[PDB]
Order: sequence, then structure tokens, then C-alpha cells
Amino acid sequence: SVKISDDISITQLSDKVYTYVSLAEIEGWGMVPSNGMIVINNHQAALLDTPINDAQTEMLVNWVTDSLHAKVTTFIPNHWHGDCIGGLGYLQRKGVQSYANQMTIDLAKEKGLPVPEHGFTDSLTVSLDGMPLQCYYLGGGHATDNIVVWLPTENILFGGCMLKDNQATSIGNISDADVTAWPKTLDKVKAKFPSARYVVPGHGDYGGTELIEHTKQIVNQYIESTS
Ligand SMILES: CO[C@@H]1O[C@@H](C)Cc2oc3cc(O)c(O)c(C(=O)O)c3c(=O)c21
Ligand code: NA
Ligand SMILES: [Zn+2]
Ligand SMILES: [Zn+2]
Repeated sequence: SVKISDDISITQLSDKVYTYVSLAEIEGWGMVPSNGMIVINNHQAALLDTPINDAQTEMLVNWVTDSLHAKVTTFIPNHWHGDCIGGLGYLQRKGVQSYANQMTIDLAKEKGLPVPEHGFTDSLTVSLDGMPLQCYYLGGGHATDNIVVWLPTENILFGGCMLKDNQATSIGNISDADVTAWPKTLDKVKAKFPSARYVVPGHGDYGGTELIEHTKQIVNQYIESTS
């Protein structure tokens, strides 16, 4: 897992898909690592999630063009939080097409954060010059608006923060969470992607379909331990 900046790390999953980790500070959670994917095809790139701010995003945007040689033309945020659209204003200054759950659009609009330009309400298949990018909203989880991005041709699933990493014992940040739904939503994820080769969570190490089960448990536990 190479470093490309003092705060930005990259790992390669396939010839077309990459995952990055950007280290940032958050009042109340300290030094914390946020993930996002980068998908390439015929010199064009789609960016899923952006570091929490415009600076880290820009660095990341140039590394892509400089190292992978690709114009970043597409953006899809997991949900309305800082570690998903934190640098969208930058992307906008540079004419990037934005796509998102319609509820993510409404939430950013009323809190005066940059707004993506096209919402979907159930699913959106976005084409990066040929290669499909399937976005689905299967119910609330970590956040009411959270989606997952599926890659039919790489069997790679970007789960976002509704999925926790294998070493996580804590449910963590449930301030906008929809705990009532979270458990029904995870089942829908496992049922829809039995064959996923790679699964990337919003924070932490990636892996296989077992992060879905690991998370279903951390949550069920929380529903009981507090009930
Ligand atoms: C629990 O997992 C992670 O490990 C601990 C040590 C620190 C941490 O901080 C977070 C802070 C957030 O702003 C946030 O939105 C989440 C969140 O996704 O819930 C996380 C998160 O993931 C984790
Ligand atoms: Na990110
Ligand atoms: Zn979040
Ligand atoms: Zn998160």
C-alpha cells in the first residue's frame, strides 16, 4: 500500500480499480483514515467519495492524472458526510459530473454544502466510457441516505460506512444513523452480492463478504446492549 502524499495512501485491487486512504482530523474522533475508490477506463476516472476537504482532493486529483493518466470526469458520494463530499466544491470548480441518492442532494442543499447534480431514488447505472457503475439505495444504515456502488465487471463492492472493518468492535458514530433499518439493509446487501471478490468499507481494511456478517453483529449487539 504505497503512499503518494504525507496524508494519502493508495492500494491496487485490479488494473482498473484502486482504493485510497486519506488521513484527516475530526473534532471528536481524532486522527482518522477515510476510504474512497478510483475507477479508470479509456483515460477517464470516476471518484467515489472525496477526502474531507478540497486540498486532499486536489492532490488526489492530480496523482490520478499524473500517475494513472486520467481525467476525473465522475463523482458519486456514499452519503452527505464530510468524508464523502468534503471536496466536491473543488471538483465542481473543475466541471465534474456529480451523481447521488436524491436524499443526499436534499440534505446537502439544506445545510449549504455543495450539491451534486443528479439524484436517483432507487438505482443508477453510470457509464464511465463503457464500463458500468451500479449505485443502489437498499435502505438506511450508517446514515439515512447511504448507498453502495457495485462493479459488475470486477465483482467489487464499495460499501461505505454502513460496513465496518474486521477489526472493529465499536459501532462508532451513530449520530445520523438509522439503527432501526441498519440490520434489514445489511441482509439486502449480502443477498444481492454473494459473489463479491472485494469489499471496501468506509474506514479500515477491505476484504470479502464476511464484513457484512461482522457488521450485522456489531449492530445487533448494539440494539440489544442498549435496548
Ligand atoms: C468505528 O470505526 C472507526 O474506528 C474508530 C477507532 C474511529 C472512527 O471514527 C469515525 C469518525 C467519523 O467521523 C465517522 O463518521 C466514523 C463512522 O464511519 O462511523 C468513524 C469510524 O468509522 C471510526
Ligand atoms: Na473519502
Ligand atoms: Zn458518515
Ligand atoms: Zn464514515
